[PDB]
Amino acid sequence: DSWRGWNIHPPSYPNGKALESFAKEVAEKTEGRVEPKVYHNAVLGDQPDAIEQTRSGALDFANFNMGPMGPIVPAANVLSLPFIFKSPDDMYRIMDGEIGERFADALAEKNLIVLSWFGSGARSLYNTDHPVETPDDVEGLKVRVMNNDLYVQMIDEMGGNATPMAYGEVYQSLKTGVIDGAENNYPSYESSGHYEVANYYSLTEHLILPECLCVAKASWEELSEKDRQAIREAAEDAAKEQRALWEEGVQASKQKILDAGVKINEVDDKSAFQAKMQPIYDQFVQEHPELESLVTDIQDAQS
Ligand SMILES: O=C(O)[C@H]1O[C@@H](O)[C@H](O)[C@@H](O)[C@@H]1O
Ligand SMILES: [Cl-]
Ligand SMILES: [Cl-]
Repeated sequence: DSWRGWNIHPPSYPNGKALESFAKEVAEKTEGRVEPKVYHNAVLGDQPDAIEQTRSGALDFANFNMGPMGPIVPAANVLSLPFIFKSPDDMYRIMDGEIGERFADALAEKNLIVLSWFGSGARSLYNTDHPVETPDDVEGLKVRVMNNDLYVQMIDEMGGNATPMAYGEVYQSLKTGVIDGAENNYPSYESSGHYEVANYYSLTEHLILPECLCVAKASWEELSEKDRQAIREAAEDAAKEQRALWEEGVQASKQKILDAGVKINEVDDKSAFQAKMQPIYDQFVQEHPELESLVTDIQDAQS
């Protein structure tokens, strides 16, 4: 069983190393019956297209951010509500409990089998013009977002205007002035080179998104129980590794961007940004009353 897998990041990124460890452990633990290979840098497609190829069984496994999953799996959109998690540690705690299984079940209905959860820190605004200290500083900024309408609503409510765009296109768009900014965690802001062209990083920390390590349902269904169990074990090992590497990477990436002269600032009052997101939550629970208890259960877990 040859398996092809997808990663958007470079091979040396925390997620990349963890997926290479996964591939190696799978081959060993299945005695060569399943032999995964990871293709990095999104060479097999942009994230929405890779999601579709994995759902249809054309790709066997992947590491997907739950952000672009929202338009495909309704429950996953809960994770894209701005500020729904107070910190990465709260996200890990919640996703590692019974609530995380609700999201795995929802993905399975759309042909994706979640084996473990990777972290992706906290996404913050960066731009080419000035520090963002209050929401009014976002006025006039054209900010790239991922492919989920909630992010357009998010930027618009903060005061700016948004444009959905593939991750691979962002560097050149910033360089040429087509966009003024984008938003991401420390390791992506650094790895991608965006920090070289957008020198202001303002810690809005507005999205804390899980990422899955998942397998195509069609590929999963070809396996014996023994090999399913082996691959589960390999994925749990890979997630523990990824999370440890992740924190080391946040530290290393911050040092690199500081050394390069990036201007990092805290926002005056994060609660001022959070208050402006209220209409997004209102509209969401009105549209999706069947998801309301998922939203309130996550909120209640962080009182
Ligand atoms: O902004 C993006 O598109 C990227 O953001 C990173 O944080 C996620 O790890 C990666 O999956 C996304 O493709
Ligand atoms: Cl981060
Ligand atoms: Cl993409």
